Amino acid sequence: CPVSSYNEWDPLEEVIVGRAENACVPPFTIEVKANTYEKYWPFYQKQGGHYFPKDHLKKAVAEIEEMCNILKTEGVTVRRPDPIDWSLKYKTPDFESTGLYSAMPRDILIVVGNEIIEAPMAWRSRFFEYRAYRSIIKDYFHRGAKWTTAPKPTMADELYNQDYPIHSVEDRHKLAAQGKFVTTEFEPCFDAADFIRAGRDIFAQRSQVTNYLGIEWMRRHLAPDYRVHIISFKDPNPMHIDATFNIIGPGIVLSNPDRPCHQIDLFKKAGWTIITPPTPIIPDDHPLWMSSKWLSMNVLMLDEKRVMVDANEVPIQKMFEKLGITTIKVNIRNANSLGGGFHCWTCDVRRRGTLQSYLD
Amino acid sequence: CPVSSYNEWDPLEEVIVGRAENACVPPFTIEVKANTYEKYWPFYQKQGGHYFPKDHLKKAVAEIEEMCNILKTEGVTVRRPDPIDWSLKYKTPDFESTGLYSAMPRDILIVVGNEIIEAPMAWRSRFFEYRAYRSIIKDYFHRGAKWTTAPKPTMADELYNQDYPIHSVEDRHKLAAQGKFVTTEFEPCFDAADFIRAGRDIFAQRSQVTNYLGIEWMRRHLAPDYRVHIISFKDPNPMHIDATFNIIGPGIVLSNPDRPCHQIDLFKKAGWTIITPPTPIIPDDHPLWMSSKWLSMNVLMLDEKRVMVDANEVPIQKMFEKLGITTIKVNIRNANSLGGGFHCWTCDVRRRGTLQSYLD
Repeated sequence: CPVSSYNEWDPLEEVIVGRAENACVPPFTIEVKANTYEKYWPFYQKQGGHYFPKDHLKKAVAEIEEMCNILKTEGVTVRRPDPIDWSLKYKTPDFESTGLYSAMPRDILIVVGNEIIEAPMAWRSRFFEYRAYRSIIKDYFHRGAKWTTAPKPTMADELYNQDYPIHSVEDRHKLAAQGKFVTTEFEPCFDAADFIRAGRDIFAQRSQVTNYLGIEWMRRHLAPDYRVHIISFKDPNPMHIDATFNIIGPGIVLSNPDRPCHQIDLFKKAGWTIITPPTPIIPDDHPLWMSSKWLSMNVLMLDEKRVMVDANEVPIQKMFEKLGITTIKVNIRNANSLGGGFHCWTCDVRRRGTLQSYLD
Repeated sequence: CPVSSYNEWDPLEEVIVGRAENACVPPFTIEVKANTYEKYWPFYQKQGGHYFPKDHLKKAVAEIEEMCNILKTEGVTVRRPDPIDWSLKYKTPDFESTGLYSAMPRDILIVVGNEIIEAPMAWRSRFFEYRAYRSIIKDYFHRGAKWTTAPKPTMADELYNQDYPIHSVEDRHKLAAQGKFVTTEFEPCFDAADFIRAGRDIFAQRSQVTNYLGIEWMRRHLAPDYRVHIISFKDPNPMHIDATFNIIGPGIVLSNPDRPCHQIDLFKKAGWTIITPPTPIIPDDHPLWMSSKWLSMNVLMLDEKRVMVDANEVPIQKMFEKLGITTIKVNIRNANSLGGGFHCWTCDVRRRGTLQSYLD
């Protein structure tokens, strides 16, 4: 029973850590643009289809290797996806594209109990990302784990709001206020990272890459044992929930001050402790091609009292320390450029614990 | 400027490919025994001084001729050593012996920049192996290349640990752990194949045929432009590094799973990608008189994306293919019996590129 994980904090025993190797800049299509900050559009326009800067990838490789050494030191078993050249151009009957990477296992795999679920994805450049994780998954399957792949979308034009006001306008907030994004409800689609676990309750966010159809597929697939709840925040470009509402312990959650939750009262009434982290200190000159500066709260809990946090983010380190949480500082400043922190770069396969309810 | 090569992967333009003709079984002396698997001792004991099985040499000749046709097809200029009868018994003031062959140019010649260096060797049966390559080297010399022959050893008894526990014992590992092998530090000796190039950094291994004196001679001879680093692996019978740690691209290396590198962290910290190839599928009944089954990772790179790999080794072919490397499959199953794969059977004379650093 290699696979077994019901939440984000029980004692970690096995984890999959991503890879920065052969990462490619995704072609600049509507869904990519909806996620990209104005500042990087020229980069995407010129670099699409080519590898991310190799000198930059080399630094990320080193940072992640070190992170892996630390995990092993802390007694965690680490598995890595297979090395693949993401520059290969593939073609389905609906579209043609080059790949992205297998850096973020949290984007594609989620473990609920004894079951590993491969998310469908919503980006064309991520259609074949599952290929990097098959060796690992088959091994767990041969050893008893349940294996599920949610319905792979066609990703035909009908899935995208080709006329979304990505070009800056901010009324993204308005459509966003209406649950209206760059992805339509044409077919189910989602990234596993828009879901965050808390035992019997899983919380999901309708985002640029996760639609209501996708969430309903999860809700219907996991019921009656798990309840999937939809929550929202003040955020014009949502893509993943772990840098917005990261649950770090039974009844304790980190809420991004810039992205308040519309349903925060549900948690307050539940007696949950809402902690608002201090702002990131990451320099504005450091390239964050795929995310915001908020990767600092994208922490990974080795257990209730041990957190893997960024070596450079001192303010948030102090915060955990005043709460009695031992900080394991690792530097992943360059790996951050690919779009993720510790929670995104990993997928907890096994945590020592049982299924419980923390919402009462 | 016919000669010019700084690493193992830049676009190949000229290469020397060995010959299987008149190859002779070396006399069974201490240094030969230290390299021979128990399974072949009777062969060496009875065949020493005579030609390797002629019906077997004929198959190797054919395989190598084909390999040469492919190289020419791929636009590589191929040179071959001169045909020599290796059965001639020679006598120096220190010893008497019959020769071996000129099948492995990688064993005796290494190109660093515009300079071709003839290694000294450490086996008595290989004392006069350079004679087969003189016509080629003088031509390059007349055309501007630098030519260097490292100090030829006396190969007197003092160079060999006459009481080495070759007779099986495995504590070879222990002496090996102490950098202690069948060759003493009596005088400089080495095979060029214990060195593998990566621009400004060359890595060497102290092995059964390459001592610290030999490595220091290289380090001192190439400084300050090149840095020669010594690395070690878990290996009781080392002889050459290219089937243990074969560097295939800038920052990418194939590490033999059976022979882990003690200094792997130096490379991990450098952001290098360490790939571990799958096991060879070569039958245990096929005679490998001079090596292990690991000849499968002894690949030759025509360039960063083109590799010449064994036609029979499908698993490793698949591996390169998933990495986006075009596989040029050639069958050299019989040539393998003489002791080498593609990297051993060749010596890259000219690769299109410049001197660079890949270790940062």
